[PDB]
Amino acid sequence: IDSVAVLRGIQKVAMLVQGNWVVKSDILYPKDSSSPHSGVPAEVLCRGRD
Amino acid sequence: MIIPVRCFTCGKIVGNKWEAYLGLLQAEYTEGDALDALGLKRYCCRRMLLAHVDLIEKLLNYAPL
Amino acid sequence: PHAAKDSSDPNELYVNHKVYTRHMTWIPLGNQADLFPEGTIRPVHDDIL
Ligand SMILES: [Zn+2]
Repeated sequence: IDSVAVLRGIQKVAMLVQGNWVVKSDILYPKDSSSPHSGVPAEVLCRGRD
Repeated sequence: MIIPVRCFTCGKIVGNKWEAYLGLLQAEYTEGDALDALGLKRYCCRRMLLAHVDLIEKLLNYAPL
Repeated sequence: PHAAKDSSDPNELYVNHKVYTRHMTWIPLGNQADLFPEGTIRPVHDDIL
């Protein structure tokens, strides 16, 4: 698989943190999901993870 | 359910230190040094605070409210 | 009445949600208010949950 293709695929679902790649927050927490411990909306979880 | 006020063996007031132990946990203090700083020399109070499970919030999550 | 939109922490979501022993109020009887000065009859630790 091409490195440019892998890069284009990962840049849309991950971010660069100290040279490493971390998945985006919205990918882990969809819009219809919620916190399994407190029940807060997914937007707040995404903001906190960001 | 909730942290008891008195210790079973001796009887030292320990319910007032539950929130302090939780704060020490949120901090970088470990269980051992946290219990040491809380002033618990004898192991009875250390066990009372360490083996305690916090279920009051789990029950309030089901409370009528 | 005034809290954040999320307010995931109960400390900010609710008020007086932890009934500490400091809420106890000593009600004098007869001449006990005159016998004991204010502040003497109170919980010892004042922080027992
Ligand atoms: Zn004890």
